[PDB]
Amino acid sequence: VIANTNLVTSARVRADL
Amino acid sequence: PADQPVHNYMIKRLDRRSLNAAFSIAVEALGLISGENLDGTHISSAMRL
Repeated sequence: VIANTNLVTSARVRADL
Repeated sequence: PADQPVHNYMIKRLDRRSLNAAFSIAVEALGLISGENLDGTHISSAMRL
């Protein structure tokens, strides 16, 4: 996200493990 | 004896020229303008301005 200077103060795949 | 009202006739030619000027635009800033992929926040960013 690109904010200006303003300020506050799944799936099931096949794999080997 | 009197005089008659004389007049003349002139034929002129149109000489043609043409001017030209040019600029460019940077490939990096091309899709930033017309690109409608930017959905929610980049449409009002600072670099777009």
